Amino acid sequence: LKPQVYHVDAFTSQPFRGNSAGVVFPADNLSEAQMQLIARELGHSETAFLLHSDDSDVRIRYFTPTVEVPIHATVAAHYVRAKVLGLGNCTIWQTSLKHRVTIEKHNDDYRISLEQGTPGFEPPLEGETRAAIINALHLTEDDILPGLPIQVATTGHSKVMIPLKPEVDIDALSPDLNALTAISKKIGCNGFFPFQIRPGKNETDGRMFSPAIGIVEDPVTGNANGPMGAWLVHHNVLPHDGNVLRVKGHQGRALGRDGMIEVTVTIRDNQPEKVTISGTAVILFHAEWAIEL
Amino acid sequence: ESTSLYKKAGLKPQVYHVDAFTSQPFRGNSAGVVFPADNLSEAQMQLIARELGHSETAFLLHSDDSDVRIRYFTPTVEVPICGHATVAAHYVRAKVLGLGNCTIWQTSLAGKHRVTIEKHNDDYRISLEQGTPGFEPPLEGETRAAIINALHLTEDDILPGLPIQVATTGHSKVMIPLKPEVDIDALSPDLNALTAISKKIGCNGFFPFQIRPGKNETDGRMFSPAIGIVEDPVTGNANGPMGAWLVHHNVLPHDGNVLRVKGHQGRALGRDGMIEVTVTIRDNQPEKVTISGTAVILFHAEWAIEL
Repeated sequence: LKPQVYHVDAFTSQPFRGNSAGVVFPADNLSEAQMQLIARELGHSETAFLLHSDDSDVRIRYFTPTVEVPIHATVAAHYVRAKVLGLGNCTIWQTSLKHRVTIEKHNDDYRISLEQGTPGFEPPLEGETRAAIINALHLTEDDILPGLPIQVATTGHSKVMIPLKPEVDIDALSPDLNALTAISKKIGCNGFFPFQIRPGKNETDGRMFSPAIGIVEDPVTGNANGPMGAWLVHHNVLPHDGNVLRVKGHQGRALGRDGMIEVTVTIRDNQPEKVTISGTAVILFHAEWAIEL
Repeated sequence: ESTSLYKKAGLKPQVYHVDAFTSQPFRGNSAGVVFPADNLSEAQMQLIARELGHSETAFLLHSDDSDVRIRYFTPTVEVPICGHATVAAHYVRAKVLGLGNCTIWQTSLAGKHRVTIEKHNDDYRISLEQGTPGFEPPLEGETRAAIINALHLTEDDILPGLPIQVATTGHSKVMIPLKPEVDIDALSPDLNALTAISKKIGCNGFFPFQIRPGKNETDGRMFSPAIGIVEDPVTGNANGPMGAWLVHHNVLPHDGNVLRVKGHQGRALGRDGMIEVTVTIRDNQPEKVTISGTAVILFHAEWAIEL
């Protein structure tokens, strides 16, 4: 009933791993300035504030330490909400600046599934742009998965797909961040997602670099892994039954912030129609605010 | 007569989120405090400090040769001791243990420090003794001009008859005395030029400040881009030396025994804070520097995970 603050690691079961987020609940009597102040104070890359909706179950506003942003803190918010309310195996609808969410409960723990936006792809990056991206990661053409493009994919917040051979030491990558930033201005995408596929498995390991927006590396990124799953279907990279492809995306190992996202792609005529991402989380602690508001 | 540590603080570690050098939430200088922290391993402390994301988190331990032992960690490494985190730490402990007015001893990697606790109307003020005051020779010539140019000021903005000068009580800072007419909040330094100057002079922090007319009070800003911190909200390590420097240059009036200065810092950052600097004086030179501050606990809780 009183404002509480939750410190949550999203897309993991292990404390101190995953992608940390704040959740403040309930946030009904906070102004935009108060929410911005709290987000700055907690210092997570994102803090979620959960409120009452008159046409849904929940409205959520997300703030970085400096500015409001859109719909990992989503998984955190709904995990917290499920735990506090004692939610069951149900469907929830989110309004925020109408998004379908599913909650599953196994063993007194929760998994949260978010349906993403329409999959889409931009024309492949070829020639000098391709070579510029490869050189910025300090790789060569021989490091790239043969016959496949470097290419922006999206389910609502676009990312550059960079398909690497399994032989590549993805954890040793240390990109030229200024060069990535210069490329971002030419291609209209701020996030770069090198990833590789585990041999014989519908599983991947990736890293998401986004220096153009001040985030050098994001530990676990739903908006990268979702489009990667769509992309794998679109370029027929992983075997599937033509109906559903499930990929377990791993991210964050080099940061000591290992996380996991399950990506489920619905398939029609061998093209990705819909993408859902799912993950769990762990609450490290929660408290009532000891101060007024 | 026991503090009854585990009765009052509990048997399980709690995290406290504290703003130091202020009584206003969301202002001052934030620090994590973990209390009690006994039996947490070093690896766990480093992970918790990374997780909380403050500039420092302090871990309060039982001590065999003092009232309390404190370990300090940034997000990446253990450090010997930290001013604002020391204030946060002792504020938490005083309030949780229900302490009155006392003088106690703490132990850390930096040795044995005396700490004074004052209680007035259920609130607390913490006082810490800093290291030996010293000064390096004033910066003149190219160096003075380049510091001034890097703040986008001119010679006309510097307080007449006073040097730009490195002062220290343990962690040195460049004192840059400004006229009261200077709009300190609008300063936007050329950060690359400051870093280059830091390399040349062997000092990683710059402290432009001004004196409020007719008062023993100052407003300052601490820029330290050479060590990756562009601006620190409230810095005991700048304000303490400032106090000593004011005595050494006989800038403010005093009774020949003590100078008390209320230092203000962090307004431009939206993180206003206040440090009271007490300088003991002998023959018009600074002998001893003490800083004092309060704090506010935003929230606290036991961990939901097993540690």
